[PDB]
This record gives sequence, C-alpha cells and structure tokens, in this order.
Amino acid sequence: NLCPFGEVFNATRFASVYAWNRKRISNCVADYSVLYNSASFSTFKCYGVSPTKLNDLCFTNVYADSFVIRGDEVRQIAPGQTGKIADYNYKLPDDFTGCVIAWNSNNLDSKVGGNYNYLYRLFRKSNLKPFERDISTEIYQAGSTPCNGVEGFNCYFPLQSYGFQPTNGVGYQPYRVVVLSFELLHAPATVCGP
Amino acid sequence: STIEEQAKWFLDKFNHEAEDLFYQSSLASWNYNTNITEENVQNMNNAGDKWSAFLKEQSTLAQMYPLQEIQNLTVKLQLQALQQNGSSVLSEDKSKRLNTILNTMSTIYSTGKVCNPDNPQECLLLEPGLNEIMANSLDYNERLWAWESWRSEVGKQLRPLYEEYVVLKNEMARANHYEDYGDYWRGDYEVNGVDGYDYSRGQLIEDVEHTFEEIKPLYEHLHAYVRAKLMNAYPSYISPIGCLPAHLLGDMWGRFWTNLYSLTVPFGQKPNIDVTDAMVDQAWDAQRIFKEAEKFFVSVGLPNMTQGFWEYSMLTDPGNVQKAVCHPTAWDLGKGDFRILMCTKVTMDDFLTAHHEMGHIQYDMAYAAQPFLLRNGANEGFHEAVGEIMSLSAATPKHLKSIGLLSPDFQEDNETEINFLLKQALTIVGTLPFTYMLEKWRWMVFKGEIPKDQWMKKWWEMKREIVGVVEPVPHDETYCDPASLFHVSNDYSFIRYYTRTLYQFQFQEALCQAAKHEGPLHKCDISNSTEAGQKLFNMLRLGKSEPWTLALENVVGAKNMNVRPLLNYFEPLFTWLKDQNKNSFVGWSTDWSPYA
Ligand SMILES: *[C@@H]1O[C@H](CO)[C@@H](O)[C@H](O)[C@H]1NC(C)=O
Ligand SMILES: *[C@@H]1O[C@H](CO)[C@@H](O)[C@H](O)[C@H]1NC(C)=O
Ligand SMILES: *[C@@H]1O[C@H](CO)[C@@H](O)[C@H](O)[C@H]1NC(C)=O
Ligand SMILES: *[C@@H]1O[C@H](CO)[C@@H](O)[C@H](O)[C@H]1NC(C)=O
Ligand SMILES: *[C@@H]1O[C@H](CO)[C@@H](O)[C@H](O)[C@H]1NC(C)=O
Repeated sequence: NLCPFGEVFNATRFASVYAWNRKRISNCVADYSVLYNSASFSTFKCYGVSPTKLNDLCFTNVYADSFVIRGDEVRQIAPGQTGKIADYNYKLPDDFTGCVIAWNSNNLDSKVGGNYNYLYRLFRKSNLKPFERDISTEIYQAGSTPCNGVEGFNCYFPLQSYGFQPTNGVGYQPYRVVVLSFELLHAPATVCGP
Repeated sequence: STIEEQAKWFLDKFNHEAEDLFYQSSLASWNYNTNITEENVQNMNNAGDKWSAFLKEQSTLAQMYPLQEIQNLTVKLQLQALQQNGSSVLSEDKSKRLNTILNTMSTIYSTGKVCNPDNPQECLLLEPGLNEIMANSLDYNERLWAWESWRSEVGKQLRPLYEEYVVLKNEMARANHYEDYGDYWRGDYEVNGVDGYDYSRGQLIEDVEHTFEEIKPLYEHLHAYVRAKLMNAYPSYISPIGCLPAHLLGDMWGRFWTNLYSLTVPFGQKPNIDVTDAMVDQAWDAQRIFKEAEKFFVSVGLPNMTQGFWEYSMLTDPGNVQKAVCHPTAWDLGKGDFRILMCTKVTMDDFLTAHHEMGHIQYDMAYAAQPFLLRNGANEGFHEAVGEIMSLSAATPKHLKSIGLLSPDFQEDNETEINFLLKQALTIVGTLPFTYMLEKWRWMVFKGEIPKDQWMKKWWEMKREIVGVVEPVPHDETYCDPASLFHVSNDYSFIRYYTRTLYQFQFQEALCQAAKHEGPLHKCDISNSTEAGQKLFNMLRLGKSEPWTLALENVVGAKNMNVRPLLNYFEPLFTWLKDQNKNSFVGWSTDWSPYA
C-alpha cells in the first residue's frame, strides 16, 4: 500500500512558490528512511520528529507542499524565519512538526537564456499567517497616489519572475522544496510506517 | 508613505529587475570576449541596448524621489547612482554609431595582425607574438619593428575611430551634466552628501599632481640607473642625457619596466628573485598558478573560488579555434557568477597577475550581499588595489621560498633585498609617470585642449617631458599611439592605476600591522594571517556603501590618498640608487632623438 511520494518528489513540473501546491496523502504505508536515502537532498530537516522514528509513527493524514525557490532562500522554509519567501509566499508555523526537504534542480529548472516561469511575491501589505496562500495579482500601492491595476510610479505588479540560467551561482540556482506536515486527528491513523 | 520608504520599495523592485538584465548583458559580453565574432557583437549590442533602455526608464523614476528627504545613507547612495540617465542620452543613430566604434576598436586590438617584411605570410598578433618580442628581445631592430609595426598598421586604423569616439563620448557626458568624458570619469571619486568626507571631481587632479611631485626624485633616479644599464645593453643607441627609446622598455609601451630586470639586476650572482625559470623547471601550468593563488587567499581566511569560476573561466588561450580578448580581466557577471579571462603563461608576471585578478574576484565575492547599486569597489582605485596588495606579499622572497620557487636554503642579504626592491620598482614606480601622463593627455583631449592636428605632437612631447621616454620613429597625425594600448581602445579609465598604487601601500601598512609584522614593509607577507584577512575583508564587504574617503580612513586612518607609504617602502632602494648614480647623469633632456 505504498504512499505516492513519487508523484510529488519526481513530478515533472513544480508550482511557483506564491502558488504552492498541496497533496493530501492517506491510506498508505510510508517508508521515510527509504525516502531519506531516496536521493541526495541538500536539505532534510525534521522539526518535531526524526525520520527513523517516523517509521513507527502513524498519522491520520500527511500533507506534502511543493514549490521552487532559489538556494539562498531554502533557509526561509523553517519556523521563525522572515524574508520575502516566508513573509509573502509560504510561512511555516512556529510550532511546526514536519520535515522540510530540498534539492538542487538546476538541471531541470534552469534554461539557457533563462527560465522565467517560476514566480515569487515581492510585495504584500502584511505577512502571511502560517500555511496561508495568496495568488492575487492587484497592483501594490507603494505611495500616496492611488493606482489602478496599472503599473506606474509607486505602483508595482506584485509578482516577479525568478530567472534561472544554468551558469548562476549555487545560491541563485533553482531548488525544489517538499514540506511534509503530519496531522493526527481523533480519527483512524491511516498513514503508517512499516 | 514617506519618501525614503517609497524609495526603499522602488529600489527593491529595481534591484531584482536589474540583476537579470545586467547578467544577460554580462553573458553576451563574455561570449564576445572569449569568441570574437560578428554574431556575438550583435548579441552584445542587443543585450547592452536592452540594459541601457531599462536603466533609462528606471533612472527617470529614481530621480522623482528628492534626495533632500532621505536620511538612510545607503538609500541616498543608491538613488545618487541613478541621478543621471547614462549611456541612453544619445540618439538611436549616434548610439549605434558609438557602439560600432567601440566594437571595431576592441576587435582591431586583439585580432589585428602585423606581418613580416622578410616573410609575406607569417603573421603575428599583439598577444602572444608581438608581446613576446617586446618582453624578451634584446635586438634594437626587432623591438623597433614590433613597436613601429603595431602603431603604424593597427594604430593608424584606430585614429579616425578614436576621433569620433571622443566627440560622441563627450556629447554623452555633457548630457549627463559633466564638462566632458574625462570629467565624467573623474566622477568615480566624487563624494557629496557626507560632511568632512566630501571629495570634488576637481580635487582628484590636484591630488594626482601634488602627489606625483613627490614621486619624481625616486623616478628620476630609477630612470637614471636604468639608462646607464641600457647603454651597455644597446651600444650606440642610448644617449647618456636623453630620454629612453620607447621600444626598449620591456613591453609594447613601457607601461611597466618589469622585463628590464634581467638587464638592470643589482646583484646578478645572487639567487634569482624572478621565479620564472623556476616554475618552468617544476612543470608548472596555468592551473597550478591559479590553484596557488587560491591557497594564498584561503591562508588569510577568505573563501575558495566557486565551482562555476573553475568551470567557466578561461585561463589559457583557446588557440586559433576562436579569437579571445587575452587581456587579463576579472568578471563579476552577477547572480553569484564569477570568472577570470586570461591567456596565462608560465611566467612570474602571470603568477603575480593571477593573484591580483583573483584579489579583484575576492572583492567581488565579499560585497555580493550588498544591494545591486552598491556592488562595487569604494572607487575604481580600491577595486584595482586589492589584488596588488596581495601580490606585494606573494612576491616577497620569503613567500616564494615557502611555495618552493626558491631553494629551501635561500638566504636573504642586503643584496637580495636590493634585488627585490629594484624589480618591484621597475613595475610599481616605473608605471606611475606612464600612467599619469597617458591620462592627462586624455583629459586634455576630452576638454578640447589639443587640436586634432597636434594629438600625436602633444603625446610625444608629454612622453619626453613627464615620462622621460622618446619615440624612436617620428609620428604623423595619421598615428594614434595611445589607442595602441588596451585601455585606450577598450574605453577604460586609467588613473585608477595611479590612485590604486598609492592606496596599495597605505593598505599594506595596515594589513601588516594587523599581522603584527616584524620589520620593514617590503619583508612583510600577510600569508596565514587571518587577522590581516579579517581587516581586509571587513573593508571588502562594504562595497560602495561607504564613501571611499571614510572607507579608507577606517582601514588606514587617512581620508585621502597618500604617497608616503609608497616612498617609505622603497626608501632603502632610493638611498642605494642615489649612491649608484653619483657618477652618472640624473635627469633627462627632451631634445635628443634616436632618429635625426
Ligand atoms: C524517483 O525516481 C527514481 C528513479 O526511478 C526512483 O528510484 C525514486 O525512488 C523516485 N523517488 C520517489 C520518492 O519515489
Ligand atoms: C563562437 O561563436 C559562434 C557563433 O558566433 C558559435 O556557433 C561557436 O560555437 C562559438 N565557438 C565556441 C568555441 O564556443
Ligand atoms: C536603513 O538604514 C539602516 C541603518 O541606518 C539599515 O539597517 C537598513 O537596512 C536601511 N534600510 C533598508 C531598507 O535596508
Ligand atoms: C534622464 O534623467 C533626467 C533626470 O536627471 C530626466 O530629467 C530625464 O527625463 C531622463 N531622460 C529622459 C527619458 O528624458
Ligand atoms: C604558513 O605559511 C607557510 C608559508 O608562508 C606554509 O609553509 C605553512 O604550511 C603555513 N602554515 C599553516 C598552518 O597554514
């Protein structure tokens, strides 16, 4: 009854971080250490748990959030962080128990001349609360003068393209991120280790 | 809501947008500079156009935030860099014409060939062919042939281009609200918003001249000692009272006198302080040269080179497979991409140059976290100085002994120290009148002080007067000898190499004091000193976030350029030269010519 982690981790296309995707996982057996050695992940940090310990835990659901960011920014996918990604795109709660997993995706997501399809939100009037998701596109009013879904002075389209060229430094290269949240409700624990 | 916070958000936008457009312009230029082709000229033009158009729109917006209401010095500095429109103030036709001029000049410079009278189809480029002659030849006529062919066959091509370049560049500069292109270039040293740390564009000329007055006696005596030695190197060819012939100075121009060391060495029987022969026997190659520079920086606590540096740099000549601009350049392309472009040879010259160019990369890496507009040396002289501070330690006999290029039983005399100081002077002191004179000529051209029919007439008068060097062939206003040098035909400011040379000793004093150094400054090697690494890095990481005058004072305790640390470094050689010259002519007459 193995869990379909492959669908998430080995997906061909990844969401932009402003529009991060969530897959619900249930009714299956998950081997988290088999997933740990499933590749070389540049980041594999579990916060309320340990991987080898997860294989003797059971949860009612697991949620897998996936998106792309640059290397510099993987540090923002952790509780208590701030910055453009954590404030405006994807916010983990302070009491997070779950795993953050990341790997370098330069060979999939960068393109000679630049791949620009991955976006992030540059401006927002306040910070996202944990797991919130903003896909709106109104023009950000940075000034007195009220704009009008028209870019202009003090008025900025709020989303920006990453630009991934294979020649970028490793900080600037694309990284694919999978966040796993482990949920336990008063209901049958349907996702178990072996 | 406030202007300073509106400007903060605007810069936020600008920095993110700018970084990719700059980077795409850098890649296109890299392609042209490693692979000269017309297809790559047009891509460099297209990416340069795209970047300049974006810069024009963005600077128009930046100029709407009054700087009078900006407290954050770093917000004010970023907006200050966007106060002029830039290159885009030229019409489409003039901008296209200016680009065509720059690309023809740069292509002519590193692909132009001269061919032999003796051989109709041998063909030599400046690099390696003519440079090898101008560095190794001891034959008056061979050296004269390379020096004159280069200027006659390539310099004449550049003369009409250079005339129109002056016109268009000045037009650009007047629209950017400068007097002329030279005034524009001196703007790199301007500092405006900071009380007691300001520096006007006019102050730079006076500081260069006032400080150059203090360098003259040392140069006069190096000049006289070299001229006496050249008399036996070139019997019949050297006047005892005249300028030195321009083609006998060790490179295509006399920019450095380094390659005169073999002819002027004070104590020729001591172990060789030039480690060229030693690295050839040890089978060194370009890779070991750049790996050794890397290990030197790691010794003071600075990072390794990145993986992309080692993967994407061009560290040797690719062949005739493709045409490169061989002139050593340190590239900060953006987005963590750092490269050096260099056609390295197994010489001590290129060993030291590898250390200096990597120092510039070290600088680029240290301020990469700075916001885009402040990712720059505190001024062009700082950026040109860092690598040279390093090579001052990398050149010391003690350092060369410790990397195995001197015998493990090499012992230092007063004689070996005079040898080292003499070779150091041939490079460092020899270049100062060269550098001041070249740039004053350009400043005078730019401000309209030299009629076109007297360009080369004034050029050679100033060589004779300031530099004590004389052309071996009379030269027409069909020539354009300044443009036969890389920096003139590739549109680079040159006074950076003057201010840098004074800075590098000011800095070296402070780094060696941090390393708790024992004795005179020329024996100091900051290797393995992470204290010295730390003081250097803390200045490097600032970029242009602080005015250079405050930045300099934080390291060395002075707000201005100062000649005293350079003169003190060379003092033991200065005392020696004065005694050596006691039976020789010192000074030069400008009337003698090799030709008559
Ligand atoms: C991704 O694909 C590889 C290659 O088939 C496979 O070995 C690996 O287990 C897959 N990853 C996951 C999480 O299923
Ligand atoms: C040089 O440029 C041409 C096009 O300008 C390109 O097709 C060629 O592959 C390049 N050569 C190298 C060695 O990269
Ligand atoms: C404004 O200046 C302060 C220090 O004076 C600095 O910490 C801050 O980062 C600056 N503003 C921004 C947006 O960086
Ligand atoms: C260039 O910037 C200046 C501000 O100094 C501005 O007045 C001018 O409009 C800009 N160029 C254009 C597009 O006219
Ligand atoms: C210190 O530097 C010397 C050469 O200057 C070198 O031989 C030695 O290995 C270095 N020592 C350490 C601990 O790095």
